[PDB]
Amino acid sequence: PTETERCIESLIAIFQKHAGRDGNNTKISKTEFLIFMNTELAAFTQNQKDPGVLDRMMKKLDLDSDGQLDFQEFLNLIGGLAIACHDSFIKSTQK
Amino acid sequence: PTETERCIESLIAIFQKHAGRDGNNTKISKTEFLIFMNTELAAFTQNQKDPGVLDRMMKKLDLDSDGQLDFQEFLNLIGGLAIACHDSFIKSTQK
Amino acid sequence: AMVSAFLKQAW
Amino acid sequence: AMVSAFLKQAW
Ligand SMILES: [Ca+2]
Ligand SMILES: [Ca+2]
Ligand SMILES: [Ca+2]
Ligand SMILES: [Ca+2]
Repeated sequence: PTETERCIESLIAIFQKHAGRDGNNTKISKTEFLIFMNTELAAFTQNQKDPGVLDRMMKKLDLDSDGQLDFQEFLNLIGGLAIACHDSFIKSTQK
Repeated sequence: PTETERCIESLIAIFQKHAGRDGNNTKISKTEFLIFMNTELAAFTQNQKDPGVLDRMMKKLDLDSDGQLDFQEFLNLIGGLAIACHDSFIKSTQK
Repeated sequence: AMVSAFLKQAW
Repeated sequence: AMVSAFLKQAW
């Protein structure tokens, strides 16, 4: 598998591992998003000290407003972070 | 780094490696997309035998229609593929 | 892995 | 890697 193939597969596995803690593995609930954010994204999470931030991220990512994140909504989180990071890498090297 | 962190970083590296063949490393041109598709995504590409398919994918992904893919447009390709793959994994296991 | 096979089947 | 540090700085 290529690196792109491997990363597509990891995305799927990470979602599934975090979405399968309760009885619905197709949705990440608020509790599961809390755990994902404090363990896969600990570094970004620990910085922020206001606990209302995750509640605000959740609402913002929950596009159909059912209170849970489905795979696609979770991908918009991954993508939003990779875009900010890529913007900083450009900013830092074409300065 | 977590698997999510590593995958965000690989996304950025893959884009940058494929976008940096010509003099613009912030955009993947048509030629570079051709190479990326025949090497990172060879398995999906080789199946299709109609060469007009990539031209049609390119047009579809090129949302601001400047003829090149920027990082975000490239992420919509990665995401569209991970979503179809996750849909097939659900279809196959909740059958 | 599973993705590479999927990609082969889908499209 | 670079991402983890970025995440620390951004937000
Ligand atoms: Ca769940
Ligand atoms: Ca939702
Ligand atoms: Ca380029
Ligand atoms: Ca474009």
